[PDB]
Amino acid sequence: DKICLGHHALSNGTKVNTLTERGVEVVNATETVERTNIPRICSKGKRTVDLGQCGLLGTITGPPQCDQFLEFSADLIIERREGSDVCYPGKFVNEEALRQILRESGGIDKEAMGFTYSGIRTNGTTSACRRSGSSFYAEMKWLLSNTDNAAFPQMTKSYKNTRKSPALIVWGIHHSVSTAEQTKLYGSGNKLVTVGSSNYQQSFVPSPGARPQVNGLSGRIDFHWLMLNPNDTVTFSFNGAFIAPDRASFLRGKSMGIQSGVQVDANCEGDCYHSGGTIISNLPFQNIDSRAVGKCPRYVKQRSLLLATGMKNVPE
Amino acid sequence: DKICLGHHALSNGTKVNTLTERGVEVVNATETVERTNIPRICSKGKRTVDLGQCGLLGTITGPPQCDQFLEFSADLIIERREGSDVCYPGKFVNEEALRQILRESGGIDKEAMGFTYSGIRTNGTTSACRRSGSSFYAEMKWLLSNTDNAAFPQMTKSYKNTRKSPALIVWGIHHSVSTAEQTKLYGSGNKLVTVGSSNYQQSFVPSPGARPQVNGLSGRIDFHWLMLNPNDTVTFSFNGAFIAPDRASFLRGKSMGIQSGVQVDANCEGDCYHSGGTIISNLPFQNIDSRAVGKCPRYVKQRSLLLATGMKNVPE
Amino acid sequence: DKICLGHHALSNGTKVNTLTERGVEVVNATETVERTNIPRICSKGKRTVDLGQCGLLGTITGPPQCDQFLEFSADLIIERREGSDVCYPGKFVNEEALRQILRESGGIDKEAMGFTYSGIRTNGTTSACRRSGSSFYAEMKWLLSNTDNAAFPQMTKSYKNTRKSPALIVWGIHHSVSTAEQTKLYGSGNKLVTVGSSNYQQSFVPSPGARPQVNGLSGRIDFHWLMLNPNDTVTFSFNGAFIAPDRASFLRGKSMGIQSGVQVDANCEGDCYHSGGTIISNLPFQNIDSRAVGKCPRYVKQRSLLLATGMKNVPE
Amino acid sequence: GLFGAIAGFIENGWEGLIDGWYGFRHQNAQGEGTAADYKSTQSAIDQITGKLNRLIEKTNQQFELIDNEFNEVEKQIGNVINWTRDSITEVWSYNAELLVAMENQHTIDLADSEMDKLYERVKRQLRENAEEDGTGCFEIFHKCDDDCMASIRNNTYDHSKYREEAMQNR
Amino acid sequence: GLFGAIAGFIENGWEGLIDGWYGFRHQNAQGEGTAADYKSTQSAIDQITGKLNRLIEKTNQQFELIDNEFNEVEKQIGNVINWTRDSITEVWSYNAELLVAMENQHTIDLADSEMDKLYERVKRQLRENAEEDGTGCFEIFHKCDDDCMASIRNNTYDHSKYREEAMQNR
Amino acid sequence: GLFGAIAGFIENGWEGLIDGWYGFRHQNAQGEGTAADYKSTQSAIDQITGKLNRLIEKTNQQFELIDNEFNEVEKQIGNVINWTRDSITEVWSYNAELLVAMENQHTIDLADSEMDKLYERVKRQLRENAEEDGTGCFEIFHKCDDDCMASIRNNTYDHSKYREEAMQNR
Ligand SMILES: CC(=O)N[C@@H]1[C@@H](O)[C@H](O[C@@H]2O[C@H](CO)[C@H](O)[C@H](O[C@]3(C(=O)O)C[C@H](O)[C@@H](NC(C)=O)[C@H]([C@H](O)[C@H](O)CO)O3)[C@H]2O)[C@@H](CO)O[C@H]1O
Ligand SMILES: CC(=O)N[C@@H]1[C@@H](O)[C@H](O[C@@H]2O[C@H](CO)[C@H](O)[C@H](O[C@]3(C(=O)O)C[C@H](O)[C@@H](NC(C)=O)[C@H]([C@H](O)[C@H](O)CO)O3)[C@H]2O)[C@@H](CO)O[C@H]1O
Ligand SMILES: CC(=O)N[C@@H]1[C@@H](O)[C@H](O[C@@H]2O[C@H](CO)[C@H](O)[C@H](O[C@]3(C(=O)O)C[C@H](O)[C@@H](NC(C)=O)[C@H]([C@H](O)[C@H](O)CO)O3)[C@H]2O)[C@@H](CO)O[C@H]1O
Ligand SMILES: *[C@@H]1O[C@H](CO)[C@@H](O[C@@H]2O[C@H](CO)[C@@H](O)[C@H](O)[C@H]2NC(C)=O)[C@H](O)[C@H]1NC(C)=O
Ligand SMILES: *[C@@H]1O[C@H](CO)[C@@H](O[C@@H]2O[C@H](CO)[C@@H](O)[C@H](O)[C@H]2NC(C)=O)[C@H](O)[C@H]1NC(C)=O
Ligand SMILES: *[C@@H]1O[C@H](CO)[C@@H](O[C@@H]2O[C@H](CO)[C@@H](O)[C@H](O)[C@H]2NC(C)=O)[C@H](O)[C@H]1NC(C)=O
Ligand SMILES: *[C@@H]1O[C@H](CO)[C@@H](O)[C@H](O)[C@H]1NC(C)=O
Ligand SMILES: *[C@@H]1O[C@H](CO)[C@@H](O)[C@H](O)[C@H]1NC(C)=O
Ligand SMILES: *[C@@H]1O[C@H](CO)[C@@H](O)[C@H](O)[C@H]1NC(C)=O
Ligand SMILES: *[C@@H]1O[C@H](CO)[C@@H](O)[C@H](O)[C@H]1NC(C)=O
Ligand SMILES: *[C@@H]1O[C@H](CO)[C@@H](O)[C@H](O)[C@H]1NC(C)=O
Ligand SMILES: *[C@@H]1O[C@H](CO)[C@@H](O)[C@H](O)[C@H]1NC(C)=O
Ligand SMILES: *[C@@H]1O[C@H](CO)[C@@H](O)[C@H](O)[C@H]1NC(C)=O
Ligand SMILES: *[C@@H]1O[C@H](CO)[C@@H](O)[C@H](O)[C@H]1NC(C)=O
Ligand SMILES: *[C@@H]1O[C@H](CO)[C@@H](O)[C@H](O)[C@H]1NC(C)=O
Ligand SMILES: *[C@@H]1O[C@H](CO)[C@@H](O)[C@H](O)[C@H]1NC(C)=O
Ligand SMILES: *[C@@H]1O[C@H](CO)[C@@H](O)[C@H](O)[C@H]1NC(C)=O
Ligand SMILES: *[C@@H]1O[C@H](CO)[C@@H](O)[C@H](O)[C@H]1NC(C)=O
Repeated sequence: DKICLGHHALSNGTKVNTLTERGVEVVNATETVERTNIPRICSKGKRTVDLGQCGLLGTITGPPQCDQFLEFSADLIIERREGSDVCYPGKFVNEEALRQILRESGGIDKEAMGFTYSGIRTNGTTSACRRSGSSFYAEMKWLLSNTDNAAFPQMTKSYKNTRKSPALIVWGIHHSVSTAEQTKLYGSGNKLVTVGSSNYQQSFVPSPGARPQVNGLSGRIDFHWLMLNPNDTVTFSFNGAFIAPDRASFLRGKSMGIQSGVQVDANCEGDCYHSGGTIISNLPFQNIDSRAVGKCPRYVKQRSLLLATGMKNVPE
Repeated sequence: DKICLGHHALSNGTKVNTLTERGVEVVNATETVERTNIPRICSKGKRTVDLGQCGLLGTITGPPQCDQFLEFSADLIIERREGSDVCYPGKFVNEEALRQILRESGGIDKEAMGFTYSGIRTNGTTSACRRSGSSFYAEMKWLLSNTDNAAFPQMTKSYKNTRKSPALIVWGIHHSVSTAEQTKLYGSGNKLVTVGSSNYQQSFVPSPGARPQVNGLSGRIDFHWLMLNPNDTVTFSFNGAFIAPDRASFLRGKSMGIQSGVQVDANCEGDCYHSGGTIISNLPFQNIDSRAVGKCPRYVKQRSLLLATGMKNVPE
Repeated sequence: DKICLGHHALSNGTKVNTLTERGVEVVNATETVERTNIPRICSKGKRTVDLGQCGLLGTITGPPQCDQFLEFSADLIIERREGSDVCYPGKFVNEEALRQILRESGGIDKEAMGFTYSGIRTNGTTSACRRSGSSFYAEMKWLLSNTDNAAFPQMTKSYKNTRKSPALIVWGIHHSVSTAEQTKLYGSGNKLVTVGSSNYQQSFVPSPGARPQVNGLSGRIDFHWLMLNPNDTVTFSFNGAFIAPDRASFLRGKSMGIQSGVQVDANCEGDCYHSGGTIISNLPFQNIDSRAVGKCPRYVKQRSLLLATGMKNVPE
Repeated sequence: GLFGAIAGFIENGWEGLIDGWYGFRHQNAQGEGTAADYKSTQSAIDQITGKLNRLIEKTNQQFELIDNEFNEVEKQIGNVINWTRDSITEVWSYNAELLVAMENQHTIDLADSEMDKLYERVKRQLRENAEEDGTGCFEIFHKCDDDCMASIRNNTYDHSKYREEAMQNR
Repeated sequence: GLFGAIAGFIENGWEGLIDGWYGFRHQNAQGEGTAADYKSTQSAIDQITGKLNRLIEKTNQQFELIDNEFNEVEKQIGNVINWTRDSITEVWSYNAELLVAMENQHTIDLADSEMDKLYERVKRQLRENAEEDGTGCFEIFHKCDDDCMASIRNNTYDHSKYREEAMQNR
Repeated sequence: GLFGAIAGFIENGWEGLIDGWYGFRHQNAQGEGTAADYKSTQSAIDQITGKLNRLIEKTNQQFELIDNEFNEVEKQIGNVINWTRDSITEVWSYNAELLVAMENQHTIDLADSEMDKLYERVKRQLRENAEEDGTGCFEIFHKCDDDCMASIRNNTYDHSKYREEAMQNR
């Protein structure tokens, strides 16, 4: 007598939201917000450099913890909490700009400045910088006066960038513990260091005085930098208190830089990283970490957003 | 013979826009963009501090207008146009960063530095800073030489933050009217002040010279600051021209900071504020002020966007 | 016997994307992403100033290449790659902020400072700044000592802004080639320049030393600036090494500023510009240049997004 | 709308119908009468109020000041901030315009749809006892008094009861 | 589309129909003929052109330069700017993709819908004088000449005129 | 949904139907039987999986760090960055919520639509040999055995074969 039409159903369905309604039950649904973290840096197939105790900015100056990173090469650069940029207490002027440059550099290649010195000492070391006895930043030279209290002769040194890419140049200003200890090292009088590239003009007068003991030492070194263009020249006029660059750094290509406290893992591949590991997902959204970097799903505040993949569930 | 089906209608409807059409008339519609402002700061149920003549940065240093705000506590902090951060002419280095810190501090709690002085004067005042006769910033000490033209002995003072949260430290550099008046106050020679915390290195040499008369005075005071971490120490090496912190500030918790020229009102509650008062609305959008702060509807350029809540109106 | 209903179709249709499907063919479709560039700056009906060899910041100081731009007026300002802000080697402190101000100024109007000098020279020139023989920045005055090695008397000069709008003030600090050549020009001793407006406090000590030869010259001039409010006064206390403003600049109204390397064209009108020319389109999106300025379609990464304007194409 | 009922084969609405959104206007030996269909009205109202509750919502995201109306911030950082805020304004202004247009299109199609669902329900009730006029009316071929009309409105109408007489009047 | 007419129970379109979007192709004693329905065509065209005007619009929001192509800005502020611009690009690229897909789905359903509305209009005109084939055709049971076909197309067709003869030919 | 079939004139679904999304449940002299319609099921599945592929997609836009978790950046620039990121979060959180709601509404209407298309296909096959119950069932007026039911499901059913006998049983 009759033929009936109908559709499939479950007794119990999956709740979703629509334009009109909260929590309507459908036959099937799928998650659109990723919550699964891999607690590891997934670096399969990527030239990876884990800096460990070496600070990223330390790769340009060369404290002992960074001796194996002076000319590194990488697609992925991992900074660690224990990493330190310095041996002898100090810090970088404009530090985070330089980090951002180095994170995406693809690593660094180093080259001799060609500076030659006459009338001054050039081998100043310290107990903070340890390589079987006292040492100093590998890429730098602590310039001094020939003898104690002696005059530091006003000096001019120049470096032309003869290569096709920008040269990262770094120099340091030493701030000694006393007004006396500045005079001991570089002689009396107020000392002046100046720097000039086509698109750069700045000057540096020191400031002796007592800072608290870091690494057992109350002295500080300021570090500065500029990017010297192809064919441009940079001149260092200095009367003392100067940490001279021995080498110049050039950037190799491209890379991605991350900060993390989890282990490296060459068994999983991923392009979305945060400090707690890797987000591996094809979902368009993620609720794991808003500061995730690389190629990531978009961060959203919602924990979950289910997308209906079936009809409305209408049980008997 | 017959039964008819139909729907309700008005002679005149409400115009709305669709994907296909501008100004289609529907039976009913509702507004989605808020335009109603309450011309008052609606602070019902909120610990509120209206700074009036006190500038927010003045709560850390303590000019007379800020004497009742030295240890305030708040969920909501209201800056006023008439507010001034200073008594003796001067300004803060990195002022807006510090304001942003103080706006969300939840107020401040003050504690003694413990600095003790020998060989110098410590009670320097002025006519600009008035508390029944001459005075000075309550939280600061104007350090001087014992007598006119006398040498200011190179000095070292240290403060460790022994507490669980960052300590806001503030000090000032005085720039006197003449090269003479600098020598009168702190003796001859070029004076140097230095500062050093784990993540901080900076130096300060003064600059005497004539500035225009503000508050009847041509002198200026620079104010500086850093956030000293738990267990870290900060050292002040100074040879003169120094305004010394007597107390250290600690942040209480959380707050919201606003700028406004309208009255406070404890009869209405609201979480969305701008300088002309409060936006109270559950609508998702607002066209009142793009710089509204707190928890606000999204600012949009459109004055009005009506959302249909009825069928298309089809009159007879 | 029968009457049939149907719809139109082509044998071959236009592929589009939907929520459900990639590349469904429809009867007709239209492009929503603009790709057509006009390789010209379309300036029909707009007061336009093409700076050519004149740098934008040079309009305030007045090197020879900017002599015809000292009081310009414009809706549209075009910077060129060959443009230079300087004649005598130097650069501006906070340069890009000042550019952004000048780009939307609507041009500038100049007015005499009223500075009068006694006890010093005031006509210092150079070979870099050429106007039939040696010259100097038109709006500036190179202040000197009356004779070689002579003392530069500590000096105070003041300017009140008596007008209804902010006054852009500019001054320069000269950094001579030697420590000797500083003493030759302005006498011995360390020189200090200070500046003070209601919302401004800064100081300037020079730094002699050898910089590389630019324009055949190893000397530099630093340029500085502040915006002086209506009725506020600015005071210049200086002991030497000073390039004094002769005139003050005021902003005329409104403008739009662009950078470009293509020709101006008064035959086409447009409001969306980039360095390769003009985007003329009513489409909501563009894939030409993400840094396009003016009133532009939104930049998107997609090359093309076709919008269906016909039914689904179903051929026989 | 998409379902061709409202402003479609029903030529216009009834301004007399204040009782609900949709309804019946019968005609017979006992005269004309009008009444609202609760079920259809309620299905449209509920769907529409559910839209409203979705959009009337509390953004619990707090934002703070990053610039200053009394003491202008440094010009460079000030222009980055303004550019960013203007960019965000552009995004929300777009979102709000599209949201409301998209929602309004759907509301109109949805109301049109409920009218169609009601119309088709009645067609099925009056299986072979009625024929379709075309203006949104059903010409009933058997005698249907006020009592009989209420049976249709309340879903109790029995087609097999009046079949033969309506069938013959074809 | 959602209404099952275009690429549904109508098997395909007519490449011969250059006169409008929709139309009639009759068959009778006097032979075959084809003609466009203006009303349906116009309702689809107007709705679609109204979409276009909505999207072809003038963003009167001006944006200025915040960085420099000739003199690179300070690297830190430069990276904040680039990050912000890239974030905004991501938002608009998404918006444009969704807008066009959402609009295209609706356009296709809307054209499908108008075809259905026209189909159902004709069913109602030919109340009991015709039956439904299933391929988008109406088999007419009385004799309907070219004159009679034009009456259907122009909405003047009288069902009660030809009823009994078509009714008997059942 | 908008088409009034699922959770409409079909009162509920069949938990017994594990073979496909839609189907037929016949009743006759030889007894009850149930079978899935492939075509309708496949049209819904394909449309839905095409939605999925659209949303499961690779954002090939790389973003870098602009702040520092180990060495806090300068507070002012830090607050601009946080404000900007929070603003962007607000935008995507909104986009994701609207996207999923809009998509879910459409999925439900689309499944409802396919059910309706199938229902109407069968109505047209059984031209005058059946009448419309109202609950989603067709009362067939001629004798239709299991063989005959398969003819309807497989689209081979000939209405003119059984016409007169069903016509007379009216
Ligand atoms: C810790 C304590 O009880 N008292 C400190 C005392 O240690 C400190 O003297 C410094 O002590 C450190 C190690 O604790 C070094 O021995 C310093 O000597 C060196 C150094 O190793 O850094 C020797 C080095 O050859 C010198 N090199 C050069 C190029 O000059 C350096 C250098 O002069 C300084 O680092 C410059 O600041 O010093 C030694 O200075 C004293 C210092 O005031 O303070 C006690 O409280
Ligand atoms: C206004 C006028 O006609 N002529 C000014 C003249 O006033 C000005 O001298 C200053 O005048 C102000 C009030 O107008 C004060 O009297 C200043 O004296 C004090 C002060 O109150 O600030 C006294 C105070 O005890 C001093 N304290 C210390 C710790 O030194 C201070 C202090 O020296 C200065 O503030 C440092 O800059 O001064 C008084 O200086 C003169 C000054 O050149 O200029 C006329 O044009
Ligand atoms: C290039 C070379 O072979 N040797 C340089 C030598 O040229 C250079 O001297 C400078 O040379 C330039 C042109 O090459 C000018 O002649 C400089 O003279 C002037 C100037 O024109 O700038 C003259 C001018 O009247 C002076 N004006 C004032 C107000 O003082 C200026 C001014 O003193 C300086 O610009 C300040 O820095 O100089 C001339 O100095 C020498 C300089 O050390 O170096 C050789 O290597
Ligand atoms: C950023 O935008 C603000 C407005 O949102 C600008 O400040 C306004 O400036 C105009 C004209 O200069 C004044 O009429 C208003 O009083 C100002 N409004 C506010 C709220 O401050 C500000 O100038 C812009 N920033 C920069 C650097 O140009
Ligand atoms: C921000 O992005 C711009 C591009 O939008 C970068 O500038 C480009 O840099 C590449 C390679 O270094 C050059 O090939 C182009 O000539 C540049 N284009 C433009 C328009 O300037 C810029 O380097 C980025 N900023 C930072 C700080 O990295
Ligand atoms: C910007 O936001 C970050 C978080 O995204 C803030 O850093 C956090 O600060 C809280 C409380 O101070 C700590 O519990 C977390 O450890 C921090 N998280 C990270 C990832 O750093 C940061 O303080 C904000 N910036 C400013 C200037 O306030
Ligand atoms: C239905 O109810 C039971 C309750 O235990 C639950 O386990 C099951 O997962 C539910 N079904 C679905 C599809 O969510
Ligand atoms: C339901 O959807 C999920 C996605 O989470 C999918 O893995 C699965 O294939 C679907 N289930 C069935 C029974 O089709
Ligand atoms: C450093 O170099 C100088 C040579 O100028 C030498 O006299 C001095 O002894 C050296 N010091 C050490 C530790 O080698
Ligand atoms: C730098 O100069 C060399 C010639 O010495 C030339 O080959 C090269 O192209 C120049 N580079 C630039 C950027 O001008
Ligand atoms: C219709 O017209 C009158 C004109 O005065 C107006 O007052 C009334 O508000 C209108 N109705 C609606 C619903 O807008
Ligand atoms: C029409 O909508 C408004 C929202 O503005 C609402 O307040 C009111 O209840 C509605 N009017 C009627 C008559 O239902
Ligand atoms: C300030 O303190 C010193 C003590 O060192 C004292 O000699 C001087 O008189 C004091 N001045 C005032 C106004 O109390
Ligand atoms: C600071 O040192 C004290 C011990 O003196 C310790 O209790 C506390 O945990 C330390 N805080 C940090 C942050 O290391
Ligand atoms: C269909 O095919 C031909 C192949 O040459 C092509 O030229 C034509 O443009 C196509 N039609 C459409 C509407 O794209
Ligand atoms: C098809 O759309 C295009 C838009 O690109 C338009 O110019 C044209 O008028 C349309 N073509 C026809 C034949 O209607
Ligand atoms: C510059 O001015 C002074 C007047 O003080 C004069 O002695 C000197 O000769 C002038 N130089 C030139 C080139 O005119
Ligand atoms: C500046 O002062 C003059 C009176 O000298 C006055 O007319 C003007 O309004 C003042 N401007 C401001 C901004 O106070």
